[PDB]
Amino acid sequence: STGSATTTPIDSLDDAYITPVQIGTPAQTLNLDFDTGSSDLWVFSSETTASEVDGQTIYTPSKSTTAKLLSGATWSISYGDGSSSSGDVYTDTVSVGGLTVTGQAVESAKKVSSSFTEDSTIDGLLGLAFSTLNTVSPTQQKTFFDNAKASLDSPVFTADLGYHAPGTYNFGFIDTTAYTGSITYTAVSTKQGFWEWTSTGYAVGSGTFKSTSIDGIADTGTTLLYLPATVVSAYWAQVSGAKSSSSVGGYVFPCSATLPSFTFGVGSARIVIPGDYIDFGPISTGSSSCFGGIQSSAGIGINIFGDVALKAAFVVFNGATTPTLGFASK
Repeated sequence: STGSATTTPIDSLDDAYITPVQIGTPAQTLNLDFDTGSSDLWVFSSETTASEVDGQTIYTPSKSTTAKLLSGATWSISYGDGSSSSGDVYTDTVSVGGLTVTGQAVESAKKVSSSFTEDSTIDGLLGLAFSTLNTVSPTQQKTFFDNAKASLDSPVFTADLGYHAPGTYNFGFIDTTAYTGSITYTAVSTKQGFWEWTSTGYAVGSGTFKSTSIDGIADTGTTLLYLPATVVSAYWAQVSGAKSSSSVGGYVFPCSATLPSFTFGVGSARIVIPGDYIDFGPISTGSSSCFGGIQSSAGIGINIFGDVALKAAFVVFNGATTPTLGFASK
């Protein structure tokens, strides 16, 4: 089997991407944030504290003839941005782009933090990291991908995120029309539960490539590109007037600037992030200070190849017995 679904930016900045997901019988369609940096499929629901729901579409398990309470199971997650959610668990039928999993753990939120409430466009998350990170207790649950894997034509999914445009998540096949040139595959460590890999270096604009190993994670659920302070300083030094602002929370730059591109290495291959992808717009409405899309990972504890990086590539998440990651230009 295979599945193919369109993923759509939630706003004009590509702050996140939502993908429609069918849950239950009859189907209830919710727009979920597919997150290769976590491993829980959780939704706003009829059980979510009413004051914490503000415009989201909710899952109502009592209206699904295939829903079953997973008795005694609870979940609780905290994300790198400080947001969180928790609740109880149902199993139900879940379909993405025509690919159906029966008995999927659907984690129903009783509580969500303010950032979730305030984002009316995201109805929940669909985790695509390794199932070892799943938070359900006392019986850990599998991701949608892990449940689907054996039925897939090939044990893979691909992320093809758009810049200020829709893109695609495919399951079970590699669309050879969706990228240019060849796909370069690189080793993955699953030791921390992430799609963790090592970039071979970087370049800023038309500058020379610096060969240096940068360990980090491919994370579709993180907006920006978080890299070591040395790398990030080298980038922003090429933008007149750019500076790190502790009050704003990262590098800002004059909105009048033209940003240079940023290249990252994948083995001997190179992925080029155009300068425009690194512009996250005014820090507040009407400001002439703009927020940068490349930020320091110092104090995160890990480097993150988030959407800024991934949307410059066609990305293969290869879930074979020994997982790997592939990157192609597009």
